[PDB]
Amino acid sequence: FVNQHLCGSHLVEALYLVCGERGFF
Amino acid sequence: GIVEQCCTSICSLYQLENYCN
Repeated sequence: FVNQHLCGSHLVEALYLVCGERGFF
Repeated sequence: GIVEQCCTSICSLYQLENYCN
């Protein structure tokens, strides 16, 4: 986890690592 | 929405889960 802002493109890493395997959007 | 949730504040580990599921 992180406690910062993920201003689109970083989300995608914090998104890859969270929902990567299931995909997201 | 998706890129406001966490760039317009920090957001949480569930709030950041709610992209997939």
